[PDB]
Amino acid sequence: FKTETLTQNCNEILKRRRHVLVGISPFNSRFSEDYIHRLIAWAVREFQSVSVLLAGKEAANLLEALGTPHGKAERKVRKEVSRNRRFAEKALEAHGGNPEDIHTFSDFANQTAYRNLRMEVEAAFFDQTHFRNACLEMSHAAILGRARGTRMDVVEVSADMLELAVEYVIAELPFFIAAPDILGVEETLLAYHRPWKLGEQISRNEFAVKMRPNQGYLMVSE
Repeated sequence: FKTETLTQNCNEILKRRRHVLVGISPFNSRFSEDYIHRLIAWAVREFQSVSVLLAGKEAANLLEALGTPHGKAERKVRKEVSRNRRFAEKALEAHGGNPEDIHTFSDFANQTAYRNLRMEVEAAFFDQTHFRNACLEMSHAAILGRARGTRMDVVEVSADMLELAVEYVIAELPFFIAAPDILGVEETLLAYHRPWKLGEQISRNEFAVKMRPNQGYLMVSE
């Protein structure tokens, strides 16, 4: 795996190799069982501690945006997240990591740190049109791949679909800006295979949202 970081501060965290938070979504086509094993093996080889972050309940909003009824969506999310969890448990075990170190982004709904971060992200979403637009672009990106990879037609992504999907973005973002606050680690890099444009904007202080100094984003590529 080749890696690229958001800023220079991200590079300092990377050099210490203390902890990586490996992101996995069952609704992104990158994440086969085989890839999850290769990715987690890499993470355990390269970092002192490895945790996994799975999609939370708000993944159902992505499926609903693409036409799945709510009840069916909840069931599909529970199923596929459980499947991903099992793959990650086996991969962590196989390589000397701890299969308990797996979380979804909705596991901390009642936790003070997560709630504080959610409030910060939501406040900016409602108050700042430029942040709202950046979030809507993330929500577009969260459904577009799936819309094209799993359908025969060319479905047009509507404003209504983005508004439904963006709950997913709001729910995950606390882990993109301050995962250590939530997980109780000294510092981390969130590792994922897509670039994250909004992260660069956040680090430049373009919004009423802050990238914590002990958080970085690590783009991984095979």
